[PDB]
Amino acid sequence: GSFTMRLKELGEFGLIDLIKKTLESKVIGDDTAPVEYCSKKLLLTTDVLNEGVHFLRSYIPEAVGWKAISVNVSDVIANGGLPKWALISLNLPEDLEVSYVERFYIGVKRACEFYKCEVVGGNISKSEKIGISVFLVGETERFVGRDGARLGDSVFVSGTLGDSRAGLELLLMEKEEYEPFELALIQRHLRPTARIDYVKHIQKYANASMDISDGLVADANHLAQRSGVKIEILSEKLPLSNELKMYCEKYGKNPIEYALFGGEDYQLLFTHPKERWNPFLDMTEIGRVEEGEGVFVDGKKVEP
Amino acid sequence: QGSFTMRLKELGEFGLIDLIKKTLESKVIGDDTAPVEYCSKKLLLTTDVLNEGVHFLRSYIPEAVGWKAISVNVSDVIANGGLPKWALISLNLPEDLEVSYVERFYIGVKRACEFYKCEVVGGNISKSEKIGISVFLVGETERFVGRDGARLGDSVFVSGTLGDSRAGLELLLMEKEEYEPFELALIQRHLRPTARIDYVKHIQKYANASMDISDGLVADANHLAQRSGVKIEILSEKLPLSNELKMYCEKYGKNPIEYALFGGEDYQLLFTHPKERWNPFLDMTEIGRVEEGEGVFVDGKK
Ligand SMILES: Nc1ncnc2c1ncn2[C@@H]1O[C@H](COP(=O)(O)OP(=O)(O)OP(=O)(O)O)[C@@H](O)[C@H]1O
Ligand SMILES: Nc1ncnc2c1ncn2[C@@H]1O[C@H](COP(=O)(O)OP(=O)(O)OP(=O)(O)O)[C@@H](O)[C@H]1O
Ligand SMILES: [Mg+2]
Ligand SMILES: [Mg+2]
Ligand SMILES: [Mg+2]
Ligand SMILES: [Mg+2]
Ligand SMILES: [Mg+2]
Ligand SMILES: [Mg+2]
Ligand SMILES: [Mg+2]
Ligand SMILES: [Mg+2]
Repeated sequence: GSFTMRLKELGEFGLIDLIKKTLESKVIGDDTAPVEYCSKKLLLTTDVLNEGVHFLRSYIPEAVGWKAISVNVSDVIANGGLPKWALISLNLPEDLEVSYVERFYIGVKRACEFYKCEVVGGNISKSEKIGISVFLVGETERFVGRDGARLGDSVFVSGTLGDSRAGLELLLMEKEEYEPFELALIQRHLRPTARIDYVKHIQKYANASMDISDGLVADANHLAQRSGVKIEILSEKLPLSNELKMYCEKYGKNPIEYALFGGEDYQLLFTHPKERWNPFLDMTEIGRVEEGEGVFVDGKKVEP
Repeated sequence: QGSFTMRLKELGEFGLIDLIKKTLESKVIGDDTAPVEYCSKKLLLTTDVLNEGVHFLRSYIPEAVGWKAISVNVSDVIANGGLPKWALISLNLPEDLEVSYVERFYIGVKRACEFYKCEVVGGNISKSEKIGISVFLVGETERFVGRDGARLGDSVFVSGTLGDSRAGLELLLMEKEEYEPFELALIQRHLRPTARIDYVKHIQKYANASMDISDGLVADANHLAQRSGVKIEILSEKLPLSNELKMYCEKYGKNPIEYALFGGEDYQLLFTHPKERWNPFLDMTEIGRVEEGEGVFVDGKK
């Protein structure tokens, strides 16, 4: 060999840190990048779906299109904004079926119609495997990032956590037949829906907000860090779906571990005083913001 | 049973784009950028990609690839009459890659951004076999200029010179240990293209049709011709040639004319308007005219 520092040694976030320093950037750090424009703040963000990593060519295309758009809107919603325009960059092999690309865009069209945004352009490049890069532009009257959490705030999450991971694992079992609750979980993993119904709430009362893409514990660490505060979470407060409970029962798994470390749930994690709570939304208080460092669960500390 | 279903290779890049447009029932898709009405002005959205093994090699100076990544997207915005504001960079990276490669890439990206007065405000990092670079750029303009506004009688122009980038790449592929100064100037135009940000005002105020030359003059003229519903006629003898290019062709026995017509990645502008709107204080050259009909002609033939 020869020896020279490689990316695998720096870590995804150490690399981002370096990119930030080199660029001498100030906006880099949240789910979206807020820019000043016409008294409002436009929100720019991007996410990727790669074959062999986020999906397989065997997955139903329309669902992949839906997910592509959903995942980006999720970031925009999390920062208190509404999706407006999007571009889709595609890396495609010449052997892929035309109908695959067409069905994918039908799903894209469906999601855009649902979140009320629109794909206005994109790109095409030939490659080995399929690569999907989505760029989304949203807008808000008030940008809500990850460093505004206040001491005393309560910690909330939307819907249930852990579903996506169980669904993924079920997909991996490649079973010949799944029970209904299994199909529900699988569906939650394959076709997530961005919590666009929280936009007004987030844009109005949240001090800090972000979507949960990598898992509660891991994403809360990012939040606690930018806010320069501590966060106490209580296991028995974590919202668990019935299907998740049914899955853990059947496969001898612990529901709590899935709620804490399961990823790609695309729910929200935000903080504010308990009084701002809106019971019309399926939000659940799961912790609080104290002074200090790190993320704690039932008194014990844990990290990524 | 077997498969008799159409695959991409057979449909082609543009045939695929047409399907996507039809499927999305889109009206904006079609130009170098996507103009969207916002706050009384027009925001321009565009994206381009640079993949390892296709557009560049891991052995190319990283900072140059970083400069080019921003430049080709800014060139698109420039072609439709706008100025770059913000950009996102989505990176597909091999975990085995040297961290310095990534840092150097962003150094060139940084330089490009300070030069074109735009800013990279975010992006993405993903694991992959080969390096994949996808940049999203957002510009603004007080007047969008697509590829359909070409009027009859209009004169056809181009900026700078043509065919340099192709000589540059051919030189690069020779993997020589050393190059002559004129050869380096050529390699330079291929590796570090400079977007014609100096033509913004002109394009925004007096162009009927506009776009940048990315795939080559003839190839890109066609997109302009059919998109406007006219036929563009060009005179090869009026094509702008550089000394270094003519220099390269003589030394290697090449036809500099073919390079100006089919050479790609020059990133110069191709626009139309009446001869009268010509600004002598810019390096534009008249290469032909917009006449009624269809298709592209050069010295009579097509
Ligand atoms: N996957 C896609 N989805 C939606 N629109 C697309 C997609 N791919 C390309 N387009 C649109 O097709 C049109 C032409 O794209 P293309 O990349 O060829 O233009 P360009 O960027 O001008 O080309 P070059 O990069 O050679 O200049 C543009 O409007 C582009 O946004
Ligand atoms: N290649 C890059 N260049 C510049 N900034 C980047 C790049 N990649 C990521 N960033 C920025 O680093 C910060 C974190 O990126 P990251 O992908 O973690 O966003 P995210 O919201 O966590 O997405 P996800 O929900 O999928 O985890 C963001 O501000 C992002 O824009
Ligand atoms: Mg996120
Ligand atoms: Mg991301
Ligand atoms: Mg995300
Ligand atoms: Mg992530
Ligand atoms: Mg172009
Ligand atoms: Mg392109
Ligand atoms: Mg382009
Ligand atoms: Mg092209």
